Amino acid sequence: RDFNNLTKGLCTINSWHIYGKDNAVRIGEDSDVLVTREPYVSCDPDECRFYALSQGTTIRGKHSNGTIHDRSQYRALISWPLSSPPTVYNSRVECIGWSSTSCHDGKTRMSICISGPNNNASAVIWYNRRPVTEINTWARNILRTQESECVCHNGVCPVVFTDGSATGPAETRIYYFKEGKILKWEPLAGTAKHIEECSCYGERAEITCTCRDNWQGSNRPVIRIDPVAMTHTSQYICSPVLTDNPRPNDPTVGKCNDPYPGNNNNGVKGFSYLDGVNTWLGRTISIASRSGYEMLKVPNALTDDKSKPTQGQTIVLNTDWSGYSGSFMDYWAEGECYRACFYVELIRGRPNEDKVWWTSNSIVSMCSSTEFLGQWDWPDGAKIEYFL
Amino acid sequence: RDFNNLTKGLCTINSWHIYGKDNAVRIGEDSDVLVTREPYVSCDPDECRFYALSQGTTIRGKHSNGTIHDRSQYRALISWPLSSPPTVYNSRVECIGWSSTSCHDGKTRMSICISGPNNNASAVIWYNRRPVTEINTWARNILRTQESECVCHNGVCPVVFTDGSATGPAETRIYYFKEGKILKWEPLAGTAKHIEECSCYGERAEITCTCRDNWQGSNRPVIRIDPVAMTHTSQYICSPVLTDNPRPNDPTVGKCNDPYPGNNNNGVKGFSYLDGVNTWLGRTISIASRSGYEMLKVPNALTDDKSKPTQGQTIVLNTDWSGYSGSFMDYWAEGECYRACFYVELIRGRPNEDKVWWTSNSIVSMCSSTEFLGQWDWPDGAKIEYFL
Amino acid sequence: RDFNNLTKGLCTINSWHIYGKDNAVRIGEDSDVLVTREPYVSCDPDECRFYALSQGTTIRGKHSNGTIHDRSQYRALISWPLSSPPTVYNSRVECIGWSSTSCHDGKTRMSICISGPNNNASAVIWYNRRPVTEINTWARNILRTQESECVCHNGVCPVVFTDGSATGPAETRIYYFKEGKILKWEPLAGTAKHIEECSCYGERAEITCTCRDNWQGSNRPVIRIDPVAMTHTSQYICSPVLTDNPRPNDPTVGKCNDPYPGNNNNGVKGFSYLDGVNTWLGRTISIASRSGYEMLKVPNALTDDKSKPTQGQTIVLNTDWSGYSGSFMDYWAEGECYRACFYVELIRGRPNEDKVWWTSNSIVSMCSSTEFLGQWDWPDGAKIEYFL
Amino acid sequence: RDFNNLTKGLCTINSWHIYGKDNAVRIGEDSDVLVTREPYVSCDPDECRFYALSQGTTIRGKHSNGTIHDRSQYRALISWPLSSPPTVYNSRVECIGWSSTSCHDGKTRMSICISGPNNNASAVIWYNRRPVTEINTWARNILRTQESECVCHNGVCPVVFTDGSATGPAETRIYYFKEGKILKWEPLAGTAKHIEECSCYGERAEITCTCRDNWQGSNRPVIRIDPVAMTHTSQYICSPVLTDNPRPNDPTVGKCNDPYPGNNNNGVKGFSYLDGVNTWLGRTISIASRSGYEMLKVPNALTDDKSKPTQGQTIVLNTDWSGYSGSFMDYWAEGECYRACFYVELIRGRPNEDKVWWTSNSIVSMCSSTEFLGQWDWPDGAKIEYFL
Ligand SMILES: *[C@@H]1O[C@H](CO)[C@@H](O[C@@H]2O[C@H](CO)[C@@H](O[C@@H]3O[C@H](CO[C@H]4O[C@H](CO)[C@@H](O)[C@H](O)[C@@H]4O)[C@@H](O)[C@H](O[C@H]4O[C@H](CO)[C@@H](O)[C@H](O)[C@@H]4O[C@H]4O[C@H](CO)[C@@H](O)[C@H](O)[C@@H]4O[C@H]4O[C@H](CO)[C@@H](O)[C@H](O)[C@@H]4O)[C@@H]3O)[C@H](O)[C@H]2NC(C)=O)[C@H](O)[C@H]1NC(C)=O
Ligand SMILES: *[C@@H]1O[C@H](CO)[C@@H](O[C@@H]2O[C@H](CO)[C@@H](O[C@@H]3O[C@H](CO[C@H]4O[C@H](CO)[C@@H](O)[C@H](O)[C@@H]4O)[C@@H](O)[C@H](O[C@H]4O[C@H](CO)[C@@H](O)[C@H](O)[C@@H]4O[C@H]4O[C@H](CO)[C@@H](O)[C@H](O)[C@@H]4O[C@H]4O[C@H](CO)[C@@H](O)[C@H](O)[C@@H]4O)[C@@H]3O)[C@H](O)[C@H]2NC(C)=O)[C@H](O)[C@H]1NC(C)=O
Ligand SMILES: *[C@@H]1O[C@H](CO)[C@@H](O[C@@H]2O[C@H](CO)[C@@H](O[C@@H]3O[C@H](CO[C@H]4O[C@H](CO)[C@@H](O)[C@H](O)[C@@H]4O)[C@@H](O)[C@H](O[C@H]4O[C@H](CO)[C@@H](O)[C@H](O)[C@@H]4O[C@H]4O[C@H](CO)[C@@H](O)[C@H](O)[C@@H]4O[C@H]4O[C@H](CO)[C@@H](O)[C@H](O)[C@@H]4O)[C@@H]3O)[C@H](O)[C@H]2NC(C)=O)[C@H](O)[C@H]1NC(C)=O
Ligand SMILES: *[C@@H]1O[C@H](CO)[C@@H](O[C@@H]2O[C@H](CO)[C@@H](O[C@@H]3O[C@H](CO[C@H]4O[C@H](CO)[C@@H](O)[C@H](O)[C@@H]4O)[C@@H](O)[C@H](O[C@H]4O[C@H](CO)[C@@H](O)[C@H](O)[C@@H]4O[C@H]4O[C@H](CO)[C@@H](O)[C@H](O)[C@@H]4O[C@H]4O[C@H](CO)[C@@H](O)[C@H](O)[C@@H]4O)[C@@H]3O)[C@H](O)[C@H]2NC(C)=O)[C@H](O)[C@H]1NC(C)=O
Ligand SMILES: *[C@@H]1O[C@H](CO)[C@@H](O)[C@H](O)[C@H]1NC(C)=O
Ligand SMILES: *[C@@H]1O[C@H](CO)[C@@H](O)[C@H](O)[C@H]1NC(C)=O
Ligand SMILES: *[C@@H]1O[C@H](CO)[C@@H](O)[C@H](O)[C@H]1NC(C)=O
Ligand SMILES: *[C@@H]1O[C@H](CO)[C@@H](O)[C@H](O)[C@H]1NC(C)=O
Ligand SMILES: *[C@@H]1O[C@H](CO)[C@@H](O)[C@H](O)[C@H]1NC(C)=O
Ligand SMILES: *[C@@H]1O[C@H](CO)[C@@H](O)[C@H](O)[C@H]1NC(C)=O
Ligand SMILES: *[C@@H]1O[C@H](CO)[C@@H](O)[C@H](O)[C@H]1NC(C)=O
Ligand SMILES: *[C@@H]1O[C@H](CO)[C@@H](O)[C@H](O)[C@H]1NC(C)=O
Ligand SMILES: [Ca+2]
Ligand SMILES: [Ca+2]
Ligand SMILES: [Ca+2]
Ligand SMILES: [Ca+2]
Repeated sequence: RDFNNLTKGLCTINSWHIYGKDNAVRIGEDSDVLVTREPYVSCDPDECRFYALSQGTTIRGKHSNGTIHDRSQYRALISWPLSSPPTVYNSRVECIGWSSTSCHDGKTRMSICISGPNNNASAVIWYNRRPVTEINTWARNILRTQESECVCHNGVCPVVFTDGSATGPAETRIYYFKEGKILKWEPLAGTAKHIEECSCYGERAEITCTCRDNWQGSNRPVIRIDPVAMTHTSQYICSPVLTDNPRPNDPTVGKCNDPYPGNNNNGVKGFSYLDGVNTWLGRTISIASRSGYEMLKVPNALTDDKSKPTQGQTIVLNTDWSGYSGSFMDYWAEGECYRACFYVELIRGRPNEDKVWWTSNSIVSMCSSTEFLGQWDWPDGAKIEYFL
Repeated sequence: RDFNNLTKGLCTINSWHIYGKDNAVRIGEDSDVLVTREPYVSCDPDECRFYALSQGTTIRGKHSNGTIHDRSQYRALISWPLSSPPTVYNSRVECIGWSSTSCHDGKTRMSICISGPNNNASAVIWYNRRPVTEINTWARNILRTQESECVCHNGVCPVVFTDGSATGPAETRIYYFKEGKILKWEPLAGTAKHIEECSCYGERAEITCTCRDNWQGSNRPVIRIDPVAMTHTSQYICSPVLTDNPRPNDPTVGKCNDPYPGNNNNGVKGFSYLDGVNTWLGRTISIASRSGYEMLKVPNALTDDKSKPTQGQTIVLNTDWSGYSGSFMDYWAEGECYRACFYVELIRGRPNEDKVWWTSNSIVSMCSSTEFLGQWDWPDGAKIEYFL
Repeated sequence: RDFNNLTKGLCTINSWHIYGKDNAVRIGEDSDVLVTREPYVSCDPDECRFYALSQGTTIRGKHSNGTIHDRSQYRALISWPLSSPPTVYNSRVECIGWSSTSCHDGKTRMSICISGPNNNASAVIWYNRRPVTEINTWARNILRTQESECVCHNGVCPVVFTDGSATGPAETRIYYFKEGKILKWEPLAGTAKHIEECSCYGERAEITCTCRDNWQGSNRPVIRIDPVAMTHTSQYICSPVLTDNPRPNDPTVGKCNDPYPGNNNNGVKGFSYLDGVNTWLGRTISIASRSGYEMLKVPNALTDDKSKPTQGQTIVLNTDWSGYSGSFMDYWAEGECYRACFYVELIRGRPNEDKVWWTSNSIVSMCSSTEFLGQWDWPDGAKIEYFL
Repeated sequence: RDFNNLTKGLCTINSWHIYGKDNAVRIGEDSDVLVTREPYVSCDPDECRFYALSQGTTIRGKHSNGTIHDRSQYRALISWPLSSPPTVYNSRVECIGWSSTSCHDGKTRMSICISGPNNNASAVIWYNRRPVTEINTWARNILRTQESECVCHNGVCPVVFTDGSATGPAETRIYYFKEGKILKWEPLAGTAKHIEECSCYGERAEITCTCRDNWQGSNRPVIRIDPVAMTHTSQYICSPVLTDNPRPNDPTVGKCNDPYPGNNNNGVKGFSYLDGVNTWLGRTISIASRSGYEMLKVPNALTDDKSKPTQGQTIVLNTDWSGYSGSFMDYWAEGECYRACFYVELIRGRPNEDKVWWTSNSIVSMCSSTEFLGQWDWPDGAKIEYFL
């Protein structure tokens, strides 16, 4: 009821615990579950919810055939209660569109959806369930944004957007909203070469986004934002623990201000918590495919170009499929520090499990513990063969 | 919590953005979705909802066979959350009946449903979820009303009703309600020859309804209402951009106070925002069939009998089916002016897609932007062949 | 928030309008609708709801075979929103049992359910969602009650119960509860010979119940209750318009203090509003079967043993099935007088439509209008053949 | 809104009445009902709810094959409204895990779920819908807890946990939480030899848990807790009415401080209300199988090693299956004493009804009456043959 302010620092991440899990495609085999992809989690002052881009069909309906494709008039951003499946009957539509981001500012929620053809797309910014601002395509080639939650600090919420090429120079802007209205915007600055899909968090009045260079880097771009001054910088993560996918095998020395060459024109959405000795990177286990997921503690990963892992945790075993991951935190929990959390998307169907005609996913989420807890692995758990 | 007053004027409509979309018949192929028709949208001070006349069946049930017919004992007015499908489990029944209108007055909602045989029909007016007033048929031939939201101004809400012939002179009355009770009623005055289905909005303490002459005019009737004085007038739209369907091809000169001859005994429910230079008309693209939908900016359309389009926007392409459209606005949004919005009904099944035995629809809604946004088209999206 | 008091008299019933309708068995053919019977309606200060005794199955499930039988461990009293079908997902269970009654007292709701074997049954009285009092069988032969709403007056709510024979003398008691606790109880007094299923209402601090003599009368018993004094009397309705079913054809002269002979050992639950010149009786049209339903205005029906109809209204045509009916009113509506209302149960399945193995129903409800409205008939509307 | 305090004593249990019943597997044959097991009931200050460990599937889906197994990544603790079935659409997830307990403290709810492999498991304690404390396995062999509600007294809520062998010495600890944080913990003391599954209640500021010795006793262990002093003791029940299953036939003399030999390495979760002359024990009727359930009044059962039944009540007949039972009470009901209540789990599927591939259950619950009520039996009621 007054605007939230990033007042705390992160607690110390010594291991991760299960927070939420869906079992969406399992239950989906016999329930009216919606086909989704590009999920994320976001919290209000009184509840946290699971979010995704709907495809406008149930998994078992006939229109599910074809949902490998990313953009269409039948997609929407829906939220549903924590750890329940996206069900036709329990979801709330936030806005109509095929790219999105959302964050609550302490007083109410801002949601952003984008739709259009590839060359004549637009964003409309919803604040308190109503449309307030609308932005049009600047470079006329798939205007897109984060695909996970943004963060606010005393009313100002910055969002990162890219319009242009995913295979060479694009035009990225950082927009600063306050109550749904534009306060200012900046073109990208700093040394990062291409930005796609920022996964962001804040603490001690500073905002950190770990994004994806789709053009040429197996190491990830980092944008750091001042929300009072409204300025930013960008860099790449220095460490040789490369975290994008597909990617080359890990080196001995890394790169802070240039892409690491290896794979070109591809990638995945990912994240990291960067906090000096307390730094944890997440990544796929496969260097070739979106298979498995681990978390790795790599001290000073951002600055030390020779930093190697100190500790780890396996979240999905390499035989199972993962997909996109991103960061969130509940800024309204009691306690002295912010607890780090993340989700991982578990994609099922095409392109890897080609004997079905659909593509859907479930979610697993995790948050930090200061204890050293034992680990388990958290796979989707459906058997594709039941859908035949 | 005190009665709402039309205090503002319209913002400037420079283009339209997606507000809501259902994907109802797509999801309906495998979910418990109700068969509807004659939809509309209406807002409360804290939420906006989607509304329709139910048929009392799921699309995929066996009783769906036969729902081409308009009037029966199994129909009802239902509202459900914005952009969700009308589902057996998520809908709220407002009243029992086969014609309806509804509007919130700032303190609570008035809903009106009509039922009966053709010659012995009646309306009962619900205020705050309870029945308060009841009106009986005056001309004993299908007593009907708006099929979209009415509007109030400091407690008084006028509703337009026609009883009689749809193929020659009928008796139309304007009723003025305050808290569900009748304050006054008037027979139709002015030059309009036949009234059916008013689509209404208000601004600066004046109410505008664009209706359908089913008898003999391809140009539309307009009733303008003073809610303080409780009086009205009627006229036709002057412009040669004819907006009813079926209709003759557009002329060079139009008619302000007489019907334009061409098609007789037929039509569709439609709307317009009439605001001097800021005027936009909506219509089907086909002059013969309810196929496609466009919006056209036609300065001074109401008064200038030679007015031609200045700008446009395509909402449904001509290969797809549309059907009824109507106007709404959220009178309780923050900001200096009222934002114009509309819905379009996308009818599927009989009479055009004769290989199925049912008739249902979905909704698409749009609201104004002052920006010049790019366009996309918004078709229903189901494949009839999956229902065979 | 203080106890409700019957302060008003009835308005003048000049005709009846639709209030609610279910279309339950229609929608039930393809939705998860529960098998019910013995329905009724009851209102709170802020909403009115539909109520019934569940069978513990969906209409289309396999356990529906056998639901002709009245008493079992799988039945429960459920309420759901007005004019929606009893759905597995939208119903609220009030208490577990095979006979019930319920009424709100201004502060909260009292619900009573009975279960057991035929000879060792018991009632438990729930007040504010919790169990408070429990009564055991006195005559050890199906302890039963109203099967519709009771009524309260400044906290005291009387309920009528019969334990014993349905084919000769039973023991009927009137119990007076206040906050779920027993204040007093009385054995039946007056001239009525057998009581089953009271359908009750109140006005001007007096309570009227019209019940069913299952032993030997085609004319109905009437109990009148003083809730301040906590006393009652009973009589039969004087008029020759016999309203039970099965029944003999109507006579010329009737009986005030004795049963009218004709049919023995059978009947149906029914009701009447008894208010001098303003008196309306409801009944089946068939004298042999539960088919059709009409309402008949019969001045002074209670006292004049020669009273004949003055006006009428048909609610279900004789070709369709009806079943039980009962009275309710919304005691918390605005206005000077109480509006009379009623429901009728539309039974489908065994014993009359023997080609299916289940028995279920839907509801139609109606309330008074002072206007003279036109009529329509309101049948269930399912086609049994779709269930084969 | 201030912490609850166990201020009252128990009322006198003279017989038991139905409180809630599910009919879950009956309705499950044609509805989207979840596969559960290990149920229990727990109340808040304004409502009571039904709780269970989900399997992540609908009964009728294909992933139900295999749900005989107890631990996996697809299980979760869900609550749903009283006497409704656990439905995919109506359940709320409390936490992710395969062992659990929960209790409300007057201000909000604490929930505890455990997951992991058998040797590297962990608990995370949720308070007010958020994760607060996390405990790791101490003996590295299935860290488990109560499987029913815990109880609080002025903010402090003790929970009992066992880590280790279920077939010889394990390490049991009593933990005392206040607002989700650990205040203190104790290893087991007293004479009980092995603890599994405590079923607990409190009155007059003292907490009583009746548990299961899985190692070697047909008589049950009892832990009594002081929540102000935070200390406990343990004993076995003295009476020869043995209440575990499988068990030997009842003796003449019993044992207070040693296990009664007979069956080794097996058992079931059960409970008792121990209150001097007012003492009631519940048990399976079969000494060999989980079939039937009765309640038996056995004065001073805890202290008198020769105590025999005085009165009884049959809850499930011996031909039907039962399974786990446990205690609850609504500490926020009006009145002078606490009313005793219990649930019984009715297991259907494998291992006893081997012609299906799944294992699920329904619930029946009962609470005390001071009246002497008649009895009925409350079986699950599904027919397995409909699932073939
Ligand atoms: C009970 O529960 C507890 C809690 O979970 C369990 O304890 C945990 O066990 C985990 C598994 O062993 C363990 O995680 C590992 O931690 C290593 C840290 O160890 C180093 O430091 C510590 C302290 O100094 C020393 O003890 C240790 O000797 C080491 O010095 C990480 O190094 C591990 O990650 C690496 O291995 C895994 C496979 O094990 C890889 O998938 C991962 O990517 C890492 O290795 C690749 O990348 C590095 C960095 O570039 C390369 O050096 C390496 O060669 C690999 O490179 C190839 O592979 C990658 C990916 O395939 C590819 O990109 C690249 O090109 C190459 O092909 C691992 O994270 C936890 O730390 C530990 N937790 C605690 C608190 O103890 C316990 O075991 C459980 N079990 C039981 C039975 O009780
Ligand atoms: C990216 O996004 C942007 C935003 O959408 C796109 O820009 C928009 O593009 C639209 C499509 O071209 C455009 O809409 C048209 O606007 C015309 C206005 O133009 C006139 O004025 C402007 C300014 O003076 C001039 O630039 C221009 O030269 C003109 O002078 C409208 O006239 C258009 O509508 C008419 O055409 C369509 C088909 O294009 C018809 O369906 C429509 O009904 C109109 O034509 C019929 O009716 C008129 C009036 O009676 C007749 O004159 C005409 O002959 C037609 O009559 C027949 O057809 C009807 C219906 O079938 C029938 O009843 C009758 O009997 C006859 O049979 C059209 O609306 C937007 O204005 C423009 N927006 C902006 C801000 O720029 C951009 O293109 C996108 N694309 C890309 C690739 O980036
Ligand atoms: C438009 O809408 C309006 C509003 O609905 C319609 O107007 C209404 O029309 C109704 C149908 O005609 C009408 O209802 C009838 O009212 C009669 C009252 O009439 C008497 O008084 C008035 C005023 O004095 C006079 O005008 C009139 O001439 C009469 O004197 C009732 O008598 C009618 O009920 C009886 O008839 C029906 C069939 O019509 C029976 O089912 C019913 O049970 C009644 O008859 C049986 O019972 C009586 C009493 O014992 C016996 O006398 C009689 O012989 C029958 O007995 C047999 O049948 C029963 C049941 O089967 C059985 O038990 C027994 O043993 C015997 O076998 C009827 O109710 C409304 O009053 C009228 N409303 C108004 C405000 O005008 C209008 O028509 C609509 N239509 C159009 C086309 O516009
Ligand atoms: C209407 O409703 C009312 C209310 O329900 C009904 O009234 C109730 O009826 C119940 C059934 O008869 C009755 O319950 C029984 O109560 C006995 C208490 O009786 C003793 O005390 C009273 C007062 O002094 C005397 O009247 C009476 O004569 C006795 O002295 C219990 O003893 C009964 O339980 C035992 O029997 C059942 C079968 O009936 C067993 O299943 C149960 O486990 C008990 O017996 C076993 O265990 C004991 C203890 O060790 C052994 O002594 C015994 O030999 C059995 O041992 C074998 O079996 C067990 C389990 O199989 C196994 O472990 C062991 O190894 C051995 O193999 C029973 O509980 C209610 O008390 C009564 N209520 C009231 C208020 O009256 C009325 O009937 C209804 N019906 C009608 C038609 O109106
Ligand atoms: C955030 O900071 C502003 C001052 O910068 C203050 O007014 C506001 O109330 C703060 N947030 C909260 C929750 O107090
Ligand atoms: C999906 O669609 C393609 C063509 O659009 C068709 O070949 C394929 O068989 C479809 N899948 C199914 C299961 O029908
Ligand atoms: C509408 O106008 C009346 C006076 O005409 C005023 O009392 C009322 O409060 C106004 N509405 C609002 C929301 O203030
Ligand atoms: C619809 O009903 C008609 C007759 O009422 C019948 O010919 C037709 O086949 C029905 N449709 C279906 C799919 O049964
Ligand atoms: C009902 O009557 C009592 C006095 O008899 C009064 O206290 C109570 O408040 C009355 N009900 C209402 C709603 O005022
Ligand atoms: C209902 O049950 C009876 C025997 O209990 C059986 O004959 C009948 O066929 C059943 N109905 C159906 C449709 O199975
Ligand atoms: C419980 O006891 C404490 C004092 O021991 C008191 O503060 C608290 O308010 C009590 N609970 C209630 C509901 O009053
Ligand atoms: C369950 O799974 C086993 C093997 O995992 C298989 O033999 C069995 O037939 C399955 N049950 C069904 C009904 O498919
Ligand atoms: Ca890349
Ligand atoms: Ca026309
Ligand atoms: Ca009778
Ligand atoms: Ca044992």
